[PDB]
Amino acid sequence: SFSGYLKLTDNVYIKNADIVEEAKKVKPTVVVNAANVYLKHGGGVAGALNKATNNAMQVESDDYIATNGPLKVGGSCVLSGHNLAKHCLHVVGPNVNKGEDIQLLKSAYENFNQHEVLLAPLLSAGIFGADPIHSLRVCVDTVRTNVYLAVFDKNLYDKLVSSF
Ligand SMILES: CC(C)[C@H](CO)Nc1ncnc2[nH]ccc12
Repeated sequence: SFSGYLKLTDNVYIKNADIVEEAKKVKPTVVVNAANVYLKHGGGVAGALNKATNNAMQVESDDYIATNGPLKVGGSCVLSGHNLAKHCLHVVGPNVNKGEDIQLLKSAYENFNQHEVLLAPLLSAGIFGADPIHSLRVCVDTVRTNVYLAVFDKNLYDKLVSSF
């Protein structure tokens, strides 16, 4: 079902696309959200995915937090994918702008190994403040399952590919 991706490794693929638009087109088994520990989906990938669900992702997430408490940085939970995917894997990468340990980025990507194929963004990059070139390297060196990476910014996509 994935189309137009550039192969980077045996198991990692990349495309210049909004992950929301790719999810609407493909309806993958799993879409990854770039979540925070409170599952407050305000902006970046999380705010865009939640808006595409008409806020249903946020209502589900608030019930999850009321029952279970916050996630750990480096942790994840599986919730519904609503109209975008069968499931959403909410993964918390460290937020560099909040001073979180960047070594937790490898722990964050290890969550992907529980799923055979995923549509995903680069964890900890974008509004989370980490270097996206570093995030792509940790992804390729950590994830063993099949990952389709969507990168919205064209200038960044070209830099990620040309420096790989
Ligand atoms: C995470 C970051 C490197 C990347 C830079 O374009 N942001 C995104 N990538 C893919 N789909 C997106 N929708 C909303 C944001 C967003």
